Amino acid sequence: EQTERVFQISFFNLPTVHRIRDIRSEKIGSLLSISGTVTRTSEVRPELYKASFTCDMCRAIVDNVEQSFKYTEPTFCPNPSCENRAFWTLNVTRSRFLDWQKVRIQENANEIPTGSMPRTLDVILRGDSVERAKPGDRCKFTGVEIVVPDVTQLGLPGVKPSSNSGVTGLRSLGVRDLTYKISFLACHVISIGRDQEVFLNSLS
Amino acid sequence: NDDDNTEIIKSFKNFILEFRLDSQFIYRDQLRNNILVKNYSLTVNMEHLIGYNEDIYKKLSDEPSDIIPLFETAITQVAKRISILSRNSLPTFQLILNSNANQIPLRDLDSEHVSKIVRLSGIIISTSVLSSRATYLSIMCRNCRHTTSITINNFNSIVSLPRSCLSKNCGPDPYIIIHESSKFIDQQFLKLQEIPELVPVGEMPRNLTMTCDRYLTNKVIPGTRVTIVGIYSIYNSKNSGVAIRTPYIKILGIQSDVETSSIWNSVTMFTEEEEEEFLQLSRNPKLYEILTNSIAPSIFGNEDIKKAIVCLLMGGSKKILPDGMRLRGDINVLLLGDPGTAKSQLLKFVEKVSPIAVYTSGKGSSAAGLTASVQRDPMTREFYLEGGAMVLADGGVVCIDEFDKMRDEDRVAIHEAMEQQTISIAKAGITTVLNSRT
Amino acid sequence: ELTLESLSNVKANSYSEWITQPNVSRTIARELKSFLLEYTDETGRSVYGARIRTLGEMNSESLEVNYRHLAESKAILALFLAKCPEEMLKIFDLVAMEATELHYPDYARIHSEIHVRISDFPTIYSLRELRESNLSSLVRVTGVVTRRTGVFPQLKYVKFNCLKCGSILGPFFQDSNEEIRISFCTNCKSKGPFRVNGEKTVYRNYQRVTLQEAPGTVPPGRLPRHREVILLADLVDVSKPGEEVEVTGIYKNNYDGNLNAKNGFPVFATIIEANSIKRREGNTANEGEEGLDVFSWTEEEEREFRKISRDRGIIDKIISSMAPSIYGHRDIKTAVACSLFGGVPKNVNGKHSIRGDINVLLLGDPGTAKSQILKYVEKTAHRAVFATGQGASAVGLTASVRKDPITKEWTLEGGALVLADKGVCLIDEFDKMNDQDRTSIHEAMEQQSISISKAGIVTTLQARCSIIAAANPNGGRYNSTLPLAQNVSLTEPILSRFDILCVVRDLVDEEADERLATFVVDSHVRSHPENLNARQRRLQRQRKKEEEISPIPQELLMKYIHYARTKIYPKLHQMDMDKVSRVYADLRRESISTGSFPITVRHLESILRIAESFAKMRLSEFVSSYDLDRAIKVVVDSFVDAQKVSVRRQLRRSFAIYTLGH
Amino acid sequence: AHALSPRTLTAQHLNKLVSVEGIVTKTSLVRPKLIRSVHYAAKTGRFHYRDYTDATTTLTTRIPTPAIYPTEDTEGNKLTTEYGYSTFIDHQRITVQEMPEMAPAGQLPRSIDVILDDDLVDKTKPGDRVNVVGVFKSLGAGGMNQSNSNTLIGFKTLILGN
DNA sequence: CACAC
DNA sequence: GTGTGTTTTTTTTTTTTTTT
Ligand SMILES: Nc1ncnc2c1ncn2[C@@H]1O[C@H](COP(=O)(O)OP(=O)(O)OP(O)(O)=S)[C@@H](O)[C@H]1O
Ligand SMILES: Nc1ncnc2c1ncn2[C@@H]1O[C@H](COP(=O)(O)OP(=O)(O)O)[C@@H](O)[C@H]1O
Ligand SMILES: [Mg+2]
Ligand SMILES: [Mg+2]
Ligand SMILES: [Zn+2]
Ligand SMILES: [Zn+2]
Ligand SMILES: [Zn+2]
Repeated sequence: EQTERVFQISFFNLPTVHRIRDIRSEKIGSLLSISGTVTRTSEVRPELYKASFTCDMCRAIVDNVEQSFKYTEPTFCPNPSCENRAFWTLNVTRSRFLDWQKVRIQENANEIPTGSMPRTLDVILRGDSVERAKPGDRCKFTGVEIVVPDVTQLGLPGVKPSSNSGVTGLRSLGVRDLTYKISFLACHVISIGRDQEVFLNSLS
Repeated sequence: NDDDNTEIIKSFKNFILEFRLDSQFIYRDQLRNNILVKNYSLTVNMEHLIGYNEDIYKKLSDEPSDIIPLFETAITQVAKRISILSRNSLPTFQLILNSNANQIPLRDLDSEHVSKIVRLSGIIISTSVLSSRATYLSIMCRNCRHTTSITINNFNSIVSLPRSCLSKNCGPDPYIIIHESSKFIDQQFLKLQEIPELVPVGEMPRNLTMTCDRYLTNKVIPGTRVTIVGIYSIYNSKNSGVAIRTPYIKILGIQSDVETSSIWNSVTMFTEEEEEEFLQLSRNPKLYEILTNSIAPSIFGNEDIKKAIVCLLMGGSKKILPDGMRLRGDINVLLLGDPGTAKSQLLKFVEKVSPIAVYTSGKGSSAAGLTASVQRDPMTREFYLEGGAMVLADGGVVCIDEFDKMRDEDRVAIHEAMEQQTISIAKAGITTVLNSRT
Repeated sequence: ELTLESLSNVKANSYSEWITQPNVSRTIARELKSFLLEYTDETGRSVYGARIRTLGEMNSESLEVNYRHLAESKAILALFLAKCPEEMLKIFDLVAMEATELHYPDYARIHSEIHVRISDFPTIYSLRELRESNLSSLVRVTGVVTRRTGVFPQLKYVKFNCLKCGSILGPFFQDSNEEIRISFCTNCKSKGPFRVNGEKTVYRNYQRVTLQEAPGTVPPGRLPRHREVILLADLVDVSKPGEEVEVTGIYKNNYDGNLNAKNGFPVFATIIEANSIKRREGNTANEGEEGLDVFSWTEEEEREFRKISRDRGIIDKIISSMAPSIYGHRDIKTAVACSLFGGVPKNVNGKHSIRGDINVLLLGDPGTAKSQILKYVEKTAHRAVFATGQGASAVGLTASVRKDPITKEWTLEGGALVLADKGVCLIDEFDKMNDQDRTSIHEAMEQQSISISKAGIVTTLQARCSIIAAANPNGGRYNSTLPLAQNVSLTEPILSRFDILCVVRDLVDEEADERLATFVVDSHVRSHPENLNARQRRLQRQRKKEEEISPIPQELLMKYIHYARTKIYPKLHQMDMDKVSRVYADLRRESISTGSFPITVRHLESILRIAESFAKMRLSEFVSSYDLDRAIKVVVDSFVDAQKVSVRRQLRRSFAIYTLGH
Repeated sequence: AHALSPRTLTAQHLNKLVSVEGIVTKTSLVRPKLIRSVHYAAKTGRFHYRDYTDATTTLTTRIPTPAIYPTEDTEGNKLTTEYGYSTFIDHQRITVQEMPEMAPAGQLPRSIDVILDDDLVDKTKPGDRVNVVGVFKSLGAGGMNQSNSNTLIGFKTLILGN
């Protein structure tokens, strides 16, 4: 029952702590320590991490398929006898999954200028960092500021693109444009807002 | 398949032409009489078919949806043989079945029984308007103008336009309906509710959709208790799991007890024997006492109350003057007194005995739910009126228990209708004055 | 030829692939056959052989196999089941079908297949603690039913027919999670439209229930989570909407484009395939019990019920065991037992219907364990629904209509009395809610029906409830010198429905105080948490503590109550109408003359109802003379205690001629 | 027997001229529609007309026209749509329901859709009692298009008022 | 339906 | 050349329900 151990590196205690107002897209692909008040949290769902597909004929197994924001699947069968460019059956048992949650944070009350609406943001939590930031608790997140394109424009087997500057011209796009949305991906979060023998052992 | 179809058709034709109990060809005579009054239908009793030949009944019960159209074709051929001198344009007849099989409870209908014959009971709660299903369909080829005809069985298997020209390619959809030459029949959608005495404990009643056809359309009205013998069929509605299928019933027989739409279509559906029995009963000098004793026998005493109930159930005679205003013929009776005097029992008995009767609770009653409710159509986004409780009792009686628990804004809404026998609604752009002679 | 130890040391990398090995499959089949035929408990009988007997007899098609039994003997089978249930469900179902064939030859006619409902799963979860590691494995989550679709027939063996060339496709097994995919046709590689064959196709029942995190287990101030469970054939329509239940099943997942589009990640949506169900609504204080049905009684249990029924004095022992933790108040205990067993609802020719449920009202000073009595009743009865004071509105008691958020139409959902149908409804602080809410239950407690005529929805529900209410006398204290109506705020019609009315007075008597305080302290010491493995040792300690106070075990008393309610229909053939008629006439005579208690025909029917309950609690199918005299004495005593003390002595003197013998 | 009411208008009267009495309840907005488009070719000085037919316009069934103005002649000549010379007709769609007073006990009034065209538009308003004489025509596909093979939806039925 | 992907 | 994809809507107005 060998189980490939994936690891989740948790960075914390960065020299600087930004905020929603301090968000700048030029910091994409970098580590920050955003602190904000949690207002809304999603559920704990399993998200595909390392896909493991099987081609419909000749049964060749494609494993360790990297997954982007889309539902990407392998496009070529490694066995040069299988005609498969879009037809596969994902081996649900063999594929790797991650516990995943989408939390919603907003600007802290003290950081709000008078009259201005407090600004919100969406953060992605994975692994043990899930369910550690309940709504109402101001938490000091930390991780990477990423951007999610609109996967509807990217093209999906089940959905279609739906209808202020969008870029276009990709091979996979064709004629439609692509829009982007800033999000955070946290590797660590901290909120900043029984037998006798058990108590003795848990006591210094 | 054609040979088997011909075999079954000929067997059914022989059954029709030969079946008889004692010197009277019952089905031949019934078919002739139905043709005489332009009633192109036939009520076939199940025990008769079973007794004639068990093999035919087994073949019918195995795949009714395919056997029945052949039976209808045989009926049409028999009608042509024994109602028109050889050497047309006669519509295909509609089959009606009557059985005595065990009535399966409505909630007992399950993944099995699909495409079988099912007998059950219920109460009608909704009767949609009559739509039209095509039987003869004249069709025209789009490019090469090759006109043909299609015959539709209306028995869905589990049909579309042909996907080829059939005699240049003309496209994969080369056919258009010729409306002025096609033939159509009426179809009605009913919604049945399971019997309240048969619901599970702590369970809301289960609804079920079904479809009438032709001579079975407009046979009953909502609020009536009926029994249906039909086919438990399946259709896929595109409106939330995977491979889910909507169940329903295709009707093949109705057995009501409160007659057809209206009060026997506002006319006498009374056979001669029962009419003569009614006349004989009317000549009884002690008929008043017999009726009084027949009102709530389990309730001791209360003779004057029983006589007043008899008067109410009879009611006066409606008068319509030439000048325009009318005089109602209903009686309004209130029963006050100490609790535990079987007043609620009397109202329940009245609701039980009255041909048209709606029993309502005082607290569980709203003005919009008693006469008419303005509701927005989910699909068409349009407002429409849905009849209230007292409207369903039109031409009958409403037994309102806990009359002291009328909401003062709800009690007043009945003042017009209990006297004028009319309901005026001016809501959501709808201005109507319906009749409620209750 | 593989051993159980050979099952223990896995060879294939994944457990499911290990199970797919044919020799492993045959070995597991034979081992499960042996486990079914030979599993023996402490009493020595083979449980599963009798289970197959019952499965055949009632044609249940479902074999409820406890997880604990399979864990204790041949444990690696239970470990595999908790890890890879998907294939062994099929294999164990086939083995159960073969065993049924052994007991019941050619059982395949009645049921082609058999299912298995695994019970008592150890790892209980919640809709907040689920993680991806639980995929393709059994869980025992707990939740409240929120939505429940209809019983849809669903494709089992789809046999498509090719449109281009072919005419038959293989009977693919519909997963019931994702739509069946055909891809390139087998007859020809070209792709085209497909549709099923109506000749050879079979269907299974399908229901789409939605469990939500229970309000009890949700941390306060936090939103509750929800997950969806599919009920397959033979499992549909088992839990009503709004019911709190425990579901054991597989935690599967599938892909949908909508979720990926909404969240922007290749995330799947989880889903639960039901395997067994236990309703836990109304028995949240009944933990420590085994089996999916607590009120379920075995054949030996029914035999024990019959044996103890023939015992004389069983009525008194049952009465004393109503409130073992509550000292004294024997009349209240008797009334509670009568309402619990209840009478037979008469229905004359389908025209006249007679209520067969007993409604009891307890008026008494605070701190008299009336609330504790109601809590015991809620924990005790088969179907119990508890509501308190203003915390229950008029519509929430019986029924309410609402516009459907998804389909946009009015639909009716039952209230408290609907969920308590053919059960019991308890009303704490019956004097403290709104009178307009209190009047909404007249039809419910007398006609045993709920009529709704609102928003174009007109119907008549049925609520065969047994109303038990608790109130507080005016000013918080009961003035015995005054008539009962003056000590209450309620009217006659609400007083009339209640068959039995018990008045509790808080006096100061040194002997009574001594005994009550001693009993309470003894119970509290007995109730102290600090007061051959751990399980049966704990059970023995609990039985030791119970036998001090309970003449009959409560876990057996509740089964006996359920059995008597569902299988005893006593008849009143052996009785004397003269005594009952005279008693009713005298009751009305003393009520009209210097009296305020309403004595109506409902009250006369109450005597027969209480006699029927007395016959029920002895499992008697005919109301004996003792069952009638006891009911008459109870009724006359309840009437007398409802009168002022000034005329109470004279009324008791008049009534003494009717309670002869006791 | 052709003097009927919306309740009694059974399917047997399709393609038959009937007279129905009722109350006007809903009236759609007056909307003109094309029946004939006129185009001018500014390379030959010629006028080309194209007649447009619809199931709701002509009684006899004909191939529906895609309602596209031909901007080019057959001989590669650009055509300009000549409004004013093209032909449009006023169209309306009203709802006629039976009398509430002859509505049978326990039933609400039923309604049918009528298509007034050309002169008949705006000749009636909601709340008016009326008797219309016209053809009981049927429209729609009623499924039968592989979109609804087993689904039991019927056909669109209405009256072309004369 | 039909023009654009 | 075979087969798609739109256009495509949740307002205002009733009715109910809990608080107020
Ligand atoms: N004269 C009578 N004969 C027979 N049964 C009677 C008589 N009077 C009362 N009853 C019984 O007493 C009970 C009365 O219950 P209900 O009819 O529901 O209440 P009610 O008499 O209408 O008065 P309410 O509704 O409380 S104001 C029923 O069980 C009747 O059978
Ligand atoms: N007869 C009794 N025997 C044992 N305990 C009692 C008795 N009467 C009252 N109590 C105790 O009093 C406490 C409170 O009673 P409570 O349910 O508030 O009475 P009430 O419902 O009349 O207000 C309970 O914990 C119960 O144990
Ligand atoms: Mg009553
Ligand atoms: Mg209390
Ligand atoms: Zn391959
Ligand atoms: Zn052609
Ligand atoms: Zn093929």
